[PDB]
Amino acid sequence: GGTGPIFIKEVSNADISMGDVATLSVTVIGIPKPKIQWFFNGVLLTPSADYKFVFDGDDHSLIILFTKLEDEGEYTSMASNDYGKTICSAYLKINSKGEG
Repeated sequence: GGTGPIFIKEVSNADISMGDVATLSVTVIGIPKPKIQWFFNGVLLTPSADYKFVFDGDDHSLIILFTKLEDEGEYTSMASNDYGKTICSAYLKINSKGEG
């Protein structure tokens, strides 16, 4: 009676103006309830002042509080439980201005 995680809503690509808040969202189900983790260009993200991990029911979001140009890239959500793991990926583009 246990099931590996299923993404009901996979992460979507996003375009965000530098300095604004960016949020990436998935909807996930599984038994046991799946743990959700996030990666940026292949590296697992850990707790930080720069982003928040939030959940509501089955919905999970990664919130990037004040986007920098360097936040542009490929983000991967991973759902994990005792019976499996699943990953979905999207690209966050940061529309920046400046010198350099």
